Amino acid sequence: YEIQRERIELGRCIGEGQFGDVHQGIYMSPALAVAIKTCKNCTSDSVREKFLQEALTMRQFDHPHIVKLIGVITENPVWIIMELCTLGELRSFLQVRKYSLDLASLILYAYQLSTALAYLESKRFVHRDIAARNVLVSSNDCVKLGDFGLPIKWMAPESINFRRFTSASDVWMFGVCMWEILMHGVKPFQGVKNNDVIGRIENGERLPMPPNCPPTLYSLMTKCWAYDPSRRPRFTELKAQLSTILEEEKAQ
Ligand SMILES: Cc1ccc(-n2nc(C(C)(C)C)cc2NC(=O)Nc2ccc(-c3cccnc3)cc2)cc1
Repeated sequence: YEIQRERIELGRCIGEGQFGDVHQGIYMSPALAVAIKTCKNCTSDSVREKFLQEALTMRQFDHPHIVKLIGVITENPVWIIMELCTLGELRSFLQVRKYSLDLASLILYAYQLSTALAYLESKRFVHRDIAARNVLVSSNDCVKLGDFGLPIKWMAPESINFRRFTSASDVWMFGVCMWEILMHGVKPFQGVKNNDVIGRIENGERLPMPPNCPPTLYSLMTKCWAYDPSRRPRFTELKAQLSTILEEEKAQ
């Protein structure tokens, strides 16, 4: 896990994080383009602990659609080395590339995320924050699930009401994330108060069917939004049905 500083060449700043700047760079073991998370106040054991907790958590996972931890440099200045997702945040990608993106690409992103989530569920790991803002774009045909973070408008009723986060609450959030992708990065319940969401969910109200979303895909989203968590499908079901929906779109 520990990387020698020499094997890392530091490039341009690609944005800011909670503890410091995020830079892009290259790592040689062949030759990989990487993301480098820095930490300004990591001389403080307290700040170093919180900063390096990200590496501790990410180490256990290995999936093609989950952001990969390359390693860590624990000597000061402490850095976290991540796999680089060059096309950045999914929300901006979808907004910018809206008229360059076909339905088949949007379903591909939803499918790839369901495979990432089926893997997390296979490990008995609950993400707790599934939203398009936590997805990065590696390439035009490739998205990765991460965690860069209350998101009431994405949350299952039991998470709102009782702070209950389970595999079933993850499925609810995934349905909202799927709606965001097909809405090209448009946020759910726009111009609606976080207190007005709770009331609408209880009454039976759900996010409307996105324009040009196949009705089969929308039927899948509504299954994720079953009020009763025990009636929600699991990610193995979602992965299989998204695969079928993807082939129906690829075979026009
Ligand atoms: C406390 C804590 C916080 C986050 C995580 N955490 N957990 C995950 C899952 C495996 C559950 C999806 C991913 C991350 N971190 C992350 O996604 N980090 C990350 C940050 C930046 C980039 C990045 C930024 C810009 C360009 N390329 C990559 C990639 C991954 C674990 C613990």
